[PDB]
Amino acid sequence: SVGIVYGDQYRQLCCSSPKFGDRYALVMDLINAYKLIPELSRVPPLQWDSPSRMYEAVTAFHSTEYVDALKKLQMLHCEEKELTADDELLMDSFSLNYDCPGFPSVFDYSLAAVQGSLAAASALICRHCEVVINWGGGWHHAKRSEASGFCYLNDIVLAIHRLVSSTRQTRVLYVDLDLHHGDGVEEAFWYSPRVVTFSVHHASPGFFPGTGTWNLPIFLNGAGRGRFSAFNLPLEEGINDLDWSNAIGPILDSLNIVIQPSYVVVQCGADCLATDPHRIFRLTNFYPSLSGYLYAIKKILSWKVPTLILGGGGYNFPDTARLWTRVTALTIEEVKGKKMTISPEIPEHSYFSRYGPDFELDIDYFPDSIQKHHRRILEQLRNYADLNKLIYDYDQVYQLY
Ligand SMILES: Cc1ccc(C(=O)NO)cc1NCc1ccccc1
Ligand SMILES: [K+]
Ligand SMILES: [K+]
Ligand SMILES: [Zn+2]
Repeated sequence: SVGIVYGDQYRQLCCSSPKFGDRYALVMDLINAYKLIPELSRVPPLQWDSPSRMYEAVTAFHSTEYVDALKKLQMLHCEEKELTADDELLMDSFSLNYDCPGFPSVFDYSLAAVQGSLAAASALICRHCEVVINWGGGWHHAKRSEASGFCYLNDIVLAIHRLVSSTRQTRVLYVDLDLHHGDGVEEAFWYSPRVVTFSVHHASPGFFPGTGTWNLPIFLNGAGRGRFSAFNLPLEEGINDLDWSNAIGPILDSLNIVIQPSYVVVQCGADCLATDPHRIFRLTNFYPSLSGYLYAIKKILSWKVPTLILGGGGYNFPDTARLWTRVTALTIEEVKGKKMTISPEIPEHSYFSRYGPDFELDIDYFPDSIQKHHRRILEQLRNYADLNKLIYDYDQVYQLY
């Protein structure tokens, strides 16, 4: 079974932010327009039996004072009057400003992604679904007591925490395909060997958030019993589908071989697309040159490990829907063994006119340092296996590269 998180109130809240607008409605309505909904099990977002239960769930990672401050920010933005000087200082102390401003539903919006991804984790734990999709989640930059990068609450960290705590041990592999380094998730599990994190991303001087690269400098990779358990691959601008695919393919396969995870969690932020306004990487959604995203998801799904697939960044809304619709169809095919035939032309539906002027499913695009990174990462995986007394065939993993 393949699940997907949605609901009427969930759709309203996911569409209530100034930054991401109606993106989630475009995504779900294109998936619906291509007749994929009957193939999928709807997973309802989690709701709680009291305010105390909600706080207990969110403060599994975030501090109570931060949660209090985020709730107060919503209240204040639901009244006409501006903040007092003391209220400005309070919000500033949690970085609730600049990139992460207040707006009238900021807390309900943020909490909704948590509700969706916690329900997705439970559906995997109870074996109701083999894979669950939540295009409303993936907010990987939020920290314990700090908003960052328009991420206010880290739904990813909370989902992973539910997975590892459900248990000769439970291990989670987190794979972050976003253009940006997944710093919040990496930091949350910096001391935990049972959650291995792996982010591929652009990094360069001054580019957000600044981490996930050399810090002569060296790569940090975890601490305490979590030493060697945070993996990173920073890539230069301009990379295309094939080179990005060859860059991460052998790493993914070797992480699966050595770690043998009980669950996989993928963040699939779409800001790597060639047509995203960042204009950094040159990936596509093409499906025969094969989309880097579809190559990676197909490989991860070939492992037959229960898998959570989340959204994230993506600032060209119709092209993000074009990508995530193909990811959704691919998941159905690999998991159910049931061919999905997607028309090359956008079907008529409520947002049809947003896909102009062409109305094609394909996005509108004309398509040595990596080897040193591979050597470094393979040594780190060996060190991780040594330290955690894991059994693995060094010859077979070396061949992968
Ligand atoms: C600052 C910033 C931080 C994080 C992200 C992001 O996608 N993180 O995954 C994205 C941005 N900015 C993207 C952007 C910039 C200008 C206009 C619209 C989007
Ligand atoms: K990433
Ligand atoms: K870790
Ligand atoms: Zn991003």
